[PDB]
Amino acid sequence: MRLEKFIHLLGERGFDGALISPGTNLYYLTGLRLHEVGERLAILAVSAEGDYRFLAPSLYENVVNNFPATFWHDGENPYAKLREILEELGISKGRILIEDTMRADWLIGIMKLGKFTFQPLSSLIKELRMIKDKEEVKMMEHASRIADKVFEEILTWDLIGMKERELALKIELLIRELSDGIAFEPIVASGENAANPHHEPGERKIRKGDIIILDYGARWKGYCSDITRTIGLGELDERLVKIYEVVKDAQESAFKAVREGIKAKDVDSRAREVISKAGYGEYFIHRTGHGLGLDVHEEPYIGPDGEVILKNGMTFTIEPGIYVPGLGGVRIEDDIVVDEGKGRRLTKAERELIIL
Amino acid sequence: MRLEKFIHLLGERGFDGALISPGTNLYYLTGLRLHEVGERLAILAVSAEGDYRFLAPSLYENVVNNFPATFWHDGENPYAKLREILEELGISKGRILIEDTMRADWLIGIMKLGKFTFQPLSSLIKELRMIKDKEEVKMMEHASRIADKVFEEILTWDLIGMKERELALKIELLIRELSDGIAFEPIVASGENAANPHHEPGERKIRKGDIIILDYGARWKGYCSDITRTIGLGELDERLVKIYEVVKDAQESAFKAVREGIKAKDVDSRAREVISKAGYGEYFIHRTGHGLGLDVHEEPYIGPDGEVILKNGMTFTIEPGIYVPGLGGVRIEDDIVVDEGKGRRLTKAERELIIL
Ligand SMILES: [Co+2]
Ligand SMILES: [Co+2]
Ligand SMILES: [Co+2]
Ligand SMILES: [Co+2]
Repeated sequence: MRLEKFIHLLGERGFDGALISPGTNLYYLTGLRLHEVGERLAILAVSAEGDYRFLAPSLYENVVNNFPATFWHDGENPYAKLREILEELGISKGRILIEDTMRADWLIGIMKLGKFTFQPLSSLIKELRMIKDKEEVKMMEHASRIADKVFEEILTWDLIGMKERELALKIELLIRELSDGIAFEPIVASGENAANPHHEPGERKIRKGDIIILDYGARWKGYCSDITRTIGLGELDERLVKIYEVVKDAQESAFKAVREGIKAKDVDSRAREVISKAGYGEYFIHRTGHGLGLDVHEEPYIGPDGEVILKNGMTFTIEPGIYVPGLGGVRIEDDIVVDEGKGRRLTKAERELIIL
Repeated sequence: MRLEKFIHLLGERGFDGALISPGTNLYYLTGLRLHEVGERLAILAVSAEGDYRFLAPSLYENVVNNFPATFWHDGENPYAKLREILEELGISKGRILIEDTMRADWLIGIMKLGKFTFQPLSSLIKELRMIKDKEEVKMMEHASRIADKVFEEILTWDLIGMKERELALKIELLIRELSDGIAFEPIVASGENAANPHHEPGERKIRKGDIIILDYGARWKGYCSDITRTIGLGELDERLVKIYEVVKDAQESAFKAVREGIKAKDVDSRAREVISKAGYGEYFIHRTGHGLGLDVHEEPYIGPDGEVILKNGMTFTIEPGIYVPGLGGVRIEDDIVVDEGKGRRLTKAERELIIL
């Protein structure tokens, strides 16, 4: 049904076709999934008329099921074969949508097969992927359920002495155990390192007294979860305990505001104001949230620049944070789904400050 | 030195400039490494005139040290700022090289900043990276020794009943313990799965009478190792025991032929002929090898179509293999450097058939 909706939407927006290399969008529209495609040209070509063909390396004739295809064997010019395909479908010229993540070398090669006008596929597909259907929500529900479970397990561990990279690897192995895989490289940021929202787990040793930001996500049948919890080891510096309660308040506040009809930026503003009123406005160095589904980061964005009007089915995160250089940081993130016109938490893990 | 040789090459070869997104090429040239850049425009613009600038999101500010950079903040149009940069370096039009792995959406945006003709960066940079300098060989040397340590370690584990996926995981973890990380996902193909060169480790349990292909690699300061060894658990089918002797002699032959001044395909022909004369010509479905360095796969390619004239400093693999359906397969792979006009094994793990 999706591929057909996409096709109708293609015409409604004036595009003649689309070229979609493997990845989340391809999967979304067809269920097709190729293992490590790398350099080998693999492309779903779609016409606004209704026809479509998937060009792929002979090596994938098994995974493609019976999806209309045309294979190319090594020694052949994938680009020439694509050109023929573009002709049969009648799109060897015109405005063509291009998968956002496709390799530049493939696009360069595609540029020689005809005279086209290009635009990123996301500019149009986001309209469909932003509103999750019932099954997609169920899948995200389980991914979030697993993220909750992983958190519970982490708390039974003895963190002291562990190095960030080490804790992150344990989290990662657990996620790979409980799910289809990590949604992204887990992030463990301890002590003063928690002050960097984009910290990359390293050699720092976790010690008593350290605040720790735990950020990770699982994947279930392709759908992602993305959670973040901040815990403390022993007694935390008093300045960080105060900060925590503030972020907690901001996150719950932003969540309650979630309603069908409000702009994404208003949700961000609702968490933003709580943090400003407490005097930490300058330390909240990022958007309040981002959407998720087949990817960790997708529409709609929950920042001061989010223009999307929330609607039932949309899924995104709420994770305001406060980062103080030389001291640390705190972030509390939940995956939220707009349901029955109201915000509903997909992740249930403990929100109160936990001191191991 | 590298960047200046690249700039010199840009001019000699006819190009006006290059735009390089994060990845191995950006690293080779500048030592710059950006963790999970995702969708944030990060580009190194380089003019043939010697001028260069690095546009990166403000979050990588400290990681880029003293490199000439212009940073942008979430909420701005980094494409607008790239335009200004192309303006001052004098490359808002002309023949530009594009990082092969750059996202299509970035390229598409770049396309709106001027009239260009593009060509993949690798077509030119491959001329530099193919010739490894002393330190690069040193790094790969450590990477290869770590691949050998891993082999020795594998021989002490009890493999009976262990699933392929499980052994692959252990190899992965040991490699991550001993080095900077895996070069690619370890491969374990047991029994008849050893017949498929592209086999992906599954749930099949390793049992006696099984031959097992072990294919994995390590990373050391960015440089890769890629080794392959085939072992046997208990007593194997006599056919396989001889198929192994052919591969061994074949592998050693191609290694002996490695000399400065010979065409790549000739090293391949050498291993290839030893196998044909033994009668298994049709069960050797791939190139004898490929070059490696910052990436697992790079120039020169050691196959029937290999046109490169081997010179000192080149690093590639010699890994011929025999794959017979319903029976199994065997591959022995070493990483080789052309040193003093002769071939030299970087990987030295035991090549004789070992039975556990
Ligand atoms: Co997170
Ligand atoms: Co997140
Ligand atoms: Co290999
Ligand atoms: Co290998």
